[PDB]
Amino acid sequence: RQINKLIDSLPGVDVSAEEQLRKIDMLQKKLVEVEDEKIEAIKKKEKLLRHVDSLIEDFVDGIANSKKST
Amino acid sequence: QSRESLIMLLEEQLEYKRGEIREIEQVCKQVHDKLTSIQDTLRTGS
Amino acid sequence: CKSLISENEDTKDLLPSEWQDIIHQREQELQIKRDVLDDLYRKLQR
Repeated sequence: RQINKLIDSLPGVDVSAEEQLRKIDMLQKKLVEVEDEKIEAIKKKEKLLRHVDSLIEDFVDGIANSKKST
Repeated sequence: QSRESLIMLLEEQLEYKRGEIREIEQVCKQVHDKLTSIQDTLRTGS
Repeated sequence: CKSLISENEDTKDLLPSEWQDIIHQREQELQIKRDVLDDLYRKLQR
């Protein structure tokens, strides 16, 4: 009975390999778009990151020249 | 069975990269939420 | 009287523009803090 329950549980056991071929092809496609989307995601995250860095630098300069203003 | 091995490797790296991606937006969103909370806190202290 | 004056430095210090100078430095640091916090509020809202 483990033989029976393993032989029938093979995904693709009752699925013809050619629709696996299309599903795999479209999987690499949507993969291409998902790393693309990650490219825009990371570039705008870095953009906001160095906006934050610029405001950090401006605030630090303000602190420095304020506490040395007296 | 070579195609099946290709499939299984396919889903394992796909789910791994989805996990990495999702933790990336989770962490950046939590950092942004912390920044907004700090901004509100400093505005209240003004 | 003179003994009590002698042991306490604080009273002898108590015993006039410096206060105005301290007020000016406090208000200028307060206003620069307000300005930088306004800048942070404006920048972070994007």
